[PDB]
Amino acid sequence: LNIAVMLGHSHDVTERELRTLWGPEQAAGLPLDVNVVALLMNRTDPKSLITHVCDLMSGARIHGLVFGDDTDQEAVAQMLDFISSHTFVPILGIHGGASMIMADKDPTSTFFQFGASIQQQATVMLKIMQDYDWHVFSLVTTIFPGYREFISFVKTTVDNSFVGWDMQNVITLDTSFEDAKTQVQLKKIHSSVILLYCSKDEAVLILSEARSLGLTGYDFFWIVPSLVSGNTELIPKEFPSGLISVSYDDWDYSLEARVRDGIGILTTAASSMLEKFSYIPEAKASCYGQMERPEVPMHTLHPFMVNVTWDGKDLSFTEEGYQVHPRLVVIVLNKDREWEKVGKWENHTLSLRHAVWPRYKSFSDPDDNHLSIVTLEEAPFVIVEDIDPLTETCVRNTVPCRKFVKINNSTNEGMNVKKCCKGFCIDILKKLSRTVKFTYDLYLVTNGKHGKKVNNVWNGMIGEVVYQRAVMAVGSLTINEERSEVVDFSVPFVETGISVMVS
Amino acid sequence: NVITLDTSFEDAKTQVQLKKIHSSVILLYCSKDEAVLILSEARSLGLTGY
Amino acid sequence: KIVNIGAVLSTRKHEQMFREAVNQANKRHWKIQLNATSVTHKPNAIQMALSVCEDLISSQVYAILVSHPPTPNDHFTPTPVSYTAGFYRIPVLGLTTRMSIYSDKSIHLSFLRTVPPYSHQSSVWFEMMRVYSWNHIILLVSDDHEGRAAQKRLETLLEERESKAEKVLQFDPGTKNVTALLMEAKELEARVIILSASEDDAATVYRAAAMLNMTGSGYVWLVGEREISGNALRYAPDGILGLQLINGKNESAHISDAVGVVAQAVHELLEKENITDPPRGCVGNTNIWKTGPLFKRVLMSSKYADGVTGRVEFNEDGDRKFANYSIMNLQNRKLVQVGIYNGTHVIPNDRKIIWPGGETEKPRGYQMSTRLKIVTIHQEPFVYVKPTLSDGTCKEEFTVNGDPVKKVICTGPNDTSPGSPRHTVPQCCYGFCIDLLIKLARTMNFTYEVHLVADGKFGTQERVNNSNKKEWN
Repeated sequence: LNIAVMLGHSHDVTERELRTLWGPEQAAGLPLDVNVVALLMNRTDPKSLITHVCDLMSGARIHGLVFGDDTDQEAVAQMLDFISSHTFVPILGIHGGASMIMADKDPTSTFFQFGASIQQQATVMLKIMQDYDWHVFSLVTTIFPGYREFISFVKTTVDNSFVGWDMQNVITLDTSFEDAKTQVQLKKIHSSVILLYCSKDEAVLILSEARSLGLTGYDFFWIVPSLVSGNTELIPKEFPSGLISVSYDDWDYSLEARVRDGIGILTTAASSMLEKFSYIPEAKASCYGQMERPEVPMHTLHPFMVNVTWDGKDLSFTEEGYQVHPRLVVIVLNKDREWEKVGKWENHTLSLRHAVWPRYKSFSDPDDNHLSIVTLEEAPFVIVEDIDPLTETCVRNTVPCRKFVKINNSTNEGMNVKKCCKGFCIDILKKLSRTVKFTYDLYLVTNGKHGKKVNNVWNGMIGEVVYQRAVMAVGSLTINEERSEVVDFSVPFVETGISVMVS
Repeated sequence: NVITLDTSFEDAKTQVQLKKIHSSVILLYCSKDEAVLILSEARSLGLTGY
Repeated sequence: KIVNIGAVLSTRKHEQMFREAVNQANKRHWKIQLNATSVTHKPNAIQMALSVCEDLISSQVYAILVSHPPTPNDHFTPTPVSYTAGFYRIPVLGLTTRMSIYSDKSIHLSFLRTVPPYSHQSSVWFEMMRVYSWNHIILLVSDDHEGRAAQKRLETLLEERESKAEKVLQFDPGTKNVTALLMEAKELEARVIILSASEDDAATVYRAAAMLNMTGSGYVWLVGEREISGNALRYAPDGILGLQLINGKNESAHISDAVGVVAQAVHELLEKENITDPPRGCVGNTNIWKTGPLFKRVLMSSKYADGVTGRVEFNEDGDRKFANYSIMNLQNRKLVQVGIYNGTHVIPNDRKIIWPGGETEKPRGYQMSTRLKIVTIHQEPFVYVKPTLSDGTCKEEFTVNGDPVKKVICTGPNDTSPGSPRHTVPQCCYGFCIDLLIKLARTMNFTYEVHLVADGKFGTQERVNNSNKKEWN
């Protein structure tokens, strides 16, 4: 019946009044005639919180609190918990301090927030580690709170997995401005793909040493979660390119959408009430009195906040009150230092990626050990399988290879499908990776197979040589004149010629 | 191959080179005062392991 | 120069303690620099901040210091003023509290204590280990932040010296029928139990177990200090090992040591550079200090040798390292001081431990049962399984040379197909392992109690639903 929205100055209440009436025009009306008032300040001061929220208690006993905020003090939202100590009202935390969750909850708390959850943080981290196959880990930490807990999730989610995530143990940057004890630890770094759970100002120091470490090379990788990235609009210098994070950064979501979302969640709680009960839990008498009790005899909304679905989108909760399907934007910096869209998670907890693999191109500025190879399907030099559901996509002998898959013949776009790759040539290349020792990358051909003079214009492997789509071509390539006319050749790999097969 | 500490009091270019060290048994052709600096960094390098 | 210090108290004689401590700080260890401010506890949690903003923050207070309450056990936990400090990351030393939910520096920014939480009591039991030589632990835990943190510091101190606990049990507070868990209990080898809970829970527990007869000789009770309080004092068995943090409740000595810590903290802040000026209004300020973590680092890295309590050095988590501990015993319902600890150095008192069951000798929780549960798998010739007689007994038959075959009763299901009801039947058994274990009987003195597999398979790891959780079959 009574819902209030309290916001800061951005896009304004008139369109939010349209949002409230459109929520009353969209779908499934609360029998309950819901009146919503949105009001505005720019304070985050607790005096305001007291006055305004007790005035919301004054006018017709408002049962819902709506807060998206645009400052940077965090336990402000935990300030609202004291509101839950005094009012016992469901509260939906939307932005700012209401977003940046580290908030461990009372059993008496009533807070449901669209911010980051360390479990789901780590799981989306690890599926990022899944699809781009960085199976060696460096696990470098500090001793802020919850970071022992990050270590716990790392150890446990590795041990629970049949992947064979191949580890170094946790190396623990202990205190600040060690500056040579940091060196004592960080010179023990001996891997390729790197994970920090740190702070802002610590990562400043860490990467300032890391350029001096020579671990800021542009074959390395660095994925750090939201607590260091955070403010996308504030871009500090010493961070190199290509760094990877996950956060709820609004690039696609309006404020008003999530406003109507939380209001609809409140109405679903109202509907679950008037199903399994038949009345309304009326609000408290006032703020200022201590009179008789705090018995929630009307059984407040926590069994009622369990299953809430809107609009084809599941918005339920756990026992901890975290969100089962949040929105989870996956972000990388490019060369202009722009936090840009890369990975999306709106679908059944799965990841949707652009597959732009190497983009780190010396921001901290030449390197050419990435090699481009595109090959053909000839057994048993080459056998290609698809991805098996074997707790991962990494088989003991296969290497993934991106095909282009057509949509139809009228749109010639090809989707980069990772597939499993076997045979002679790949085993040869792995032995080259242990002898020649570089980084090796694989693809597959559509344009003919080997090469054909199309009025002296090549197809196939040979055309991929000529027009420099790839540097290297392996195949079981027959070694012949017009082929030797254009390109150079290794000492012949295996022996062939012309034979005759008969019964 | 030869890794070449070029000039004196580089102190971070020395770091650029000496962090490329990946071995067990080490040879220096240096001076007195240079080896002072080099092993002073080498304790911080963690290459003064026993 | 003008440095303002805030406080929350009960009786105004301790406000006088603050003022004369300010004068002591003017004296002990060079122009004019100090002024005193304090406002007592409220009965309400309603406004709070209005005193804090309008009184202490308006007076540019660097530190507010708060004791418990004039209820000493209530839910009046000094939450909101800490959060008003958390608006501007303002340092507060938790004077008297032990509720370790305040302990996380994430949620509770700068609230460092002179009194340790119950967590370090966990480490005390490790100290007990080194005198009383155990290996096997029973843990009973309240489902708290506190109980789980107790568990975690237990597990870390177990796996820094590789001692390995057997079970951990969980408890919702206020539940009353517990009995299966304590039976649960009586099943195991160890007889050393640690409780971490509230009072009523424990009484609940202490009395309940006494019925479950777990308080006699051969039992155990490692007990936190809230479980050594009032009603918990009335219905536990005597002879339970207990603890006190020494100097637990006279507020004033801790007040004085705190004010002295604050004073040399102020001077060592004045030693530094780019010193910032304190704000007054809450109205018009969302701006954090430049020096919040500098307050923190000065409070962390400081040393205070000659306090009333002695050395006051803080953890990485910022509460007192190496404080003095005492072990007590209610023997004939009177507490007797037994144990003395600087931080780790162990002193028993020469009054002797009446161990709270039988005799004053120190037991062992290593006692077996010799009734060993064995499971067999249907594989000829290593295992033969045949049904019984109509008696339910086993036939008497021969070997090839005619020896009487040793045969074993085995319970298990008939219909060993998946998706079917399974029905417990005793059946006769042959094989190697029978004869092996009877050789082990005549060498080793056990009894042998034999089952079939519930599944009729070996058992490997598979993933159950959500496709990440491994379980052995």
